[PDB]
Amino acid sequence: SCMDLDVITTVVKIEGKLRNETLLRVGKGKTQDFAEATDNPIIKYRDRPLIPGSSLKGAFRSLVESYTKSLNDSKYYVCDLDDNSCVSCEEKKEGRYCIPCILFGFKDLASRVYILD
RNA sequence: AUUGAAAGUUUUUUUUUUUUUUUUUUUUUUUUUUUUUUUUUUUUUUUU
Repeated sequence: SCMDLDVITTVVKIEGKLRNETLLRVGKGKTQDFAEATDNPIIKYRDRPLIPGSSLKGAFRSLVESYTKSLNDSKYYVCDLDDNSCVSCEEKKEGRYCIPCILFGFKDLASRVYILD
């Protein structure tokens, strides 16, 4: 049973500073949406450039999916995002689990790892 | 001193989950640092 969000045993908070190595370009969801800058401007929170939490979550989920598929284990699988027939874990008689579904949630299950901006 | 009255429509329930504004796009193509100007003029290898 992977739906244990009702009972919270432990909570860990990771606080740090992210420093870009190369020329980091913000997602710029403001596609052809100028606010106070030239051409298409990167998104920012009150004139302060902001890395979207959704972007980091998507990149992390892609990395986790790649890792899980590289595991090549029957017990652990990844289901397509558009599929609505996927389930997080199966308690059929030892069971199957979805690591990205466990971490960042699915339609059937909410996330367990929250990522801030 | 209404036939005659005194009662809260109240408790209880998070509008929540799934989703990277993403891929592609070499600030390059052309243009001789050349061009007119004499390292020239003056001076006895020489006297008591």
